[PDB]
Amino acid sequence: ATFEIVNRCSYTVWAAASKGDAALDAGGRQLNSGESWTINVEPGTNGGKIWARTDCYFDDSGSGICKTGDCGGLLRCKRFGRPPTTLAEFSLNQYGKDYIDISNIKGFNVPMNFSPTTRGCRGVRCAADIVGQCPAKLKAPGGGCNDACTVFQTSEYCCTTGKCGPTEYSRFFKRLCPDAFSYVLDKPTTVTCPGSSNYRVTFCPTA
Repeated sequence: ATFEIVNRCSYTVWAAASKGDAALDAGGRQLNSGESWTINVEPGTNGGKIWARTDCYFDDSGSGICKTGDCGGLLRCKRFGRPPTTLAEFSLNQYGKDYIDISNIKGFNVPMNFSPTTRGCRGVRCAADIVGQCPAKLKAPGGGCNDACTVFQTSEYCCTTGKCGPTEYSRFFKRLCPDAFSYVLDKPTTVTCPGSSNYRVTFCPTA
């Protein structure tokens, strides 16, 4: 499957793509404002994610740091990134269909749109100014808006036992972005797409 990753933000981002225990394609790349990077994701990838990283430095070997979304200091991510990270999430070719969503369960850093480029389903978007409106207690000094699990580490926010409800913090994310997951047991906003669809992830879609 092809994923065209497009940075419409006015600032550089370092895109990242991983399924948690391995990179997808090269795993990451710099995207200046306006640039597009198309990756190939293997059919059947389950639990893949794409995100943006901000305020990064990398040396000639590809090792460094990012203020949001850092994946063990690598340009080419092999693992998931450090919150806060807006997440484009996907599982492909699961019994004939693909499944996509956007999630704020690990916080928000950069607005995004995640849409098919082929026929048969809708896209999803979380493009409100979550960082600007973030509750004071969730603001990440390094940048972005943390989720409550990251900040407070309680069973209620982290849904540790598989039982939890919405919270004042989850409702903030859900108010700003109804079409993204706001906590683990949120009413699902996952879209079913034809199996083997192709996609575009756009950072800062309204920019």
